[PDB]
Amino acid sequence: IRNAEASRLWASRLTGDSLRIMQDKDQLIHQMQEGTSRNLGQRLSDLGFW
Amino acid sequence: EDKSSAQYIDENCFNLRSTSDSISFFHGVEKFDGTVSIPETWAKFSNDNI
Amino acid sequence: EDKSSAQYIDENCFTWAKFSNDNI
Amino acid sequence: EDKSSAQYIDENCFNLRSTSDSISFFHGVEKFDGTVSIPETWAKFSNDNI
Amino acid sequence: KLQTQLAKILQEIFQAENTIMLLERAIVAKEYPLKMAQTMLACRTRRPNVELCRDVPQFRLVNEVFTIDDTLQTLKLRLRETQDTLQLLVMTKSRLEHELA
Amino acid sequence: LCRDVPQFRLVNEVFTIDDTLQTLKLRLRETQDTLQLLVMTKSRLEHELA
Amino acid sequence: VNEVFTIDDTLQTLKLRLRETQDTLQLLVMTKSRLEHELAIKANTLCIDKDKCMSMRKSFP
Amino acid sequence: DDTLQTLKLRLRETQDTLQLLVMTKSRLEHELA
Repeated sequence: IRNAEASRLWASRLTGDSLRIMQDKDQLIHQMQEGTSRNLGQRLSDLGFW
Repeated sequence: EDKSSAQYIDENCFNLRSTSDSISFFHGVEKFDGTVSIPETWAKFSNDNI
Repeated sequence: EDKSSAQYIDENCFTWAKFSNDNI
Repeated sequence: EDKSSAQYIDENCFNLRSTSDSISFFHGVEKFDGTVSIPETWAKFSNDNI
Repeated sequence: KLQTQLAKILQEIFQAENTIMLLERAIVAKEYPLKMAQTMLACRTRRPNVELCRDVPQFRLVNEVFTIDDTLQTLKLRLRETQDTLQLLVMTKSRLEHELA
Repeated sequence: LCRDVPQFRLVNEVFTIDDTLQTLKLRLRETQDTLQLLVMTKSRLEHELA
Repeated sequence: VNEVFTIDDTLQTLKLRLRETQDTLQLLVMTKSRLEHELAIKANTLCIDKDKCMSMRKSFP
Repeated sequence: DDTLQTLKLRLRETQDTLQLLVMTKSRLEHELA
């Protein structure tokens, strides 16, 4: 009984960990993507000025 | 003329919508010393011309 | 049908490959 | 009845065709050294009984 | 009691399979975004002359490459742990069912 | 204890299969840089075309 | 024969309970891992609470 | 190449034949005694 229950808790907590990591770090990826796009836009504007 | 070439290059790169043509796994591109200057120097060359 | 219509348009007037690869 | 159990849980593997639900990861079991005896040994035990 | 435990083991093993398929589709999802920085860098490195510029988009693209590689390696790490958990659960299943018999 | 030809035969064939898969994935893990080299070549040739 | 097998079956049952014991030991490894995992949070909370409590009791004339 | 796998198969076969031979020796000695 104790074998079974310990294994179940182990697996469940590990799954929760994995889901949280993947979700949040995907959000980070797209955020910095947006930053890159904005910076490229301002650079283009300056070039047109010149 | 050189800076117009530059603007067109930057345009078809930032304004390029992905998933379409440039989906090759480029690698080894994490190193490039092609840039010889710092934008302030470029600006002062332009001012010198003026 | 898309490809055949494009070919006919080209004949009369005178990446998609990646999408076809995914279809395959 | 020993060999009755033998034949039963043997036939439910050869006749059991590969595609099933028990397909799930294990570890390498090359170290398994359970067995102790020989064919001639089963033969001779049977001869002893008869 | 033991039969009840067997049933819930079955539930948990296919739950672990669901976790593995989540991880693999995460791999597939993260495969594509690696294209962003590498392709932009590859096409940008080519300029005729001196106007080559060291600037914030370039720094951010380097950060893109670094972060995305970190993403892939962490995710394949999670892959190893999920397979280990599944095989442990399966051996537990096997033992429990044999003493059931 | 099923000690006959199957146990050893299966024990061997599973090894054979995994050793097999080793070189089979070796081929593909080389096919990647096989792709990369032609990637560099095509990038070059289009640039000299320009 | 009968005694020969009576030796063998006892030996394999002892091997089985040995595998049992190793399983229990790795269970204990997992449990102590959990305990030491949570001990860090325990220590952090305790030290932070102690530091701030000392500060606020000593200070604010 | 394939000689590798054939040699390993001969290795395992020789092993198995050796356990067969040694235990048959022990058994035949049992009935001998």
